[PDB]
Amino acid sequence: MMIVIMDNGGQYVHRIWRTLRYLGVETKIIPNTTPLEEIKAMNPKGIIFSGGPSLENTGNCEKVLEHYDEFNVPILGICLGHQLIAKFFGGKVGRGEKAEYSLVEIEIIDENEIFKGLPKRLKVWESHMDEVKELPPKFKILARSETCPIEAMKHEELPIYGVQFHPEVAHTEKGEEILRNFAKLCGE
Ligand SMILES: [Cl-]
Repeated sequence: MMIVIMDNGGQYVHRIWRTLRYLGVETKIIPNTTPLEEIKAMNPKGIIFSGGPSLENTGNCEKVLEHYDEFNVPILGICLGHQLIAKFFGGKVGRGEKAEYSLVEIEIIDENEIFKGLPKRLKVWESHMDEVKELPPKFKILARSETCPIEAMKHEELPIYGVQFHPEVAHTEKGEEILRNFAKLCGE
């Protein structure tokens, strides 16, 4: 399917695209400020809200959520994208303890999907410069780490997913497979 990646300015955005391309998925990176009508014309079968340095630069990602019925496809937020989803849906985001990137062990408490067929525990590449501190209503925790309770989440009714870490970075164990599982929700 056509998976649209909304670029929030993050350093790893091109790795999202290259991973999907390796998997044979049709995908395009677009500016986060792309007008909604132009996004709709791309006929997205899925949308990814990429990482980026700041919640002050999320463009039309919240607008897509506001207009979710016009898209009605799976959405994955990565880091900033996970955080902006959490804020939109009524959770809380705040500064975390460790801003520097590192490999962190997570436990998947609900395989669901993005973690389908994968080990229960994974080492993932991530920062906690910011973090989802309080789960939005109508969401479920999918994964946690020793000190971060909400490493991944999903809406309980809609196919809207968030991960704090970067599956597009190869240091992340099974990162490619997480993105493949998401792509499979979108079709093919
Ligand atoms: Cl990024």
